[PDB]
Amino acid sequence: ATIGRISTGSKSLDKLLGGGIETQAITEVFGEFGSGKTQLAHTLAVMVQLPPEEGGLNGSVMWIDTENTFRPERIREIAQNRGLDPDEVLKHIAYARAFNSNHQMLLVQQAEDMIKELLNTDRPVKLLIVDSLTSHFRSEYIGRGALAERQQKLAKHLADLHRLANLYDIAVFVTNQVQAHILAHSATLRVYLRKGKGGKRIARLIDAPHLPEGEAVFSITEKGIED
Amino acid sequence: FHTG
Repeated sequence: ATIGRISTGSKSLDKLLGGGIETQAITEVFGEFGSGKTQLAHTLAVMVQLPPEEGGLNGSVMWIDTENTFRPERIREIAQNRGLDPDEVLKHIAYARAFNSNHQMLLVQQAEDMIKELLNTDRPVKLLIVDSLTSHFRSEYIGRGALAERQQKLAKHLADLHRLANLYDIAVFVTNQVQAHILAHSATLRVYLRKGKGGKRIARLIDAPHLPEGEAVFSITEKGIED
Repeated sequence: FHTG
């Protein structure tokens, strides 16, 4: 299948991403606490529901939450300021909280049922969000021997997600909080996000030599994000 | 998973 592209709301970021975040791919955004990772997730959960000529995929959303940071009223606000019905947009987001990393892994399996269910409706699932991808794994797998073990569990989790993305033509979007490195990653595309002067947000592609050089810059607004 |  041809890949689809979901607009972020930012023309700058869209150009950096070559039109938007891709289906049949896992896109990881990573950065420090407060850089706007969860805002980008909220914005995409609306943008994907737009028709294709407005940058969306007429799609449904599934959302796995590990830090209780999902905000339905924020979805409503973004939808409202982009011309969409707030409650209809919320209704097309299926939401689960992952209790721990093991539950998080099972939920990917659980998600496939709804993905199958909607596949030939007018609004198939087109976006699967995992926020945070790594927080449970960080907290549970720690100390001597944990590096190998945690990386193995995470790779397995990511493989499950890659399968859904490829099998059902879905964009997977995941967040990862970073502080201080050198660890392997298996996301299709990695985007480094940081908060800059005057509240602007700046995004850069990491280890993507064949993709645009440069940084995109946007603001967090009532429309989600915009240039 | 739950709606909304």
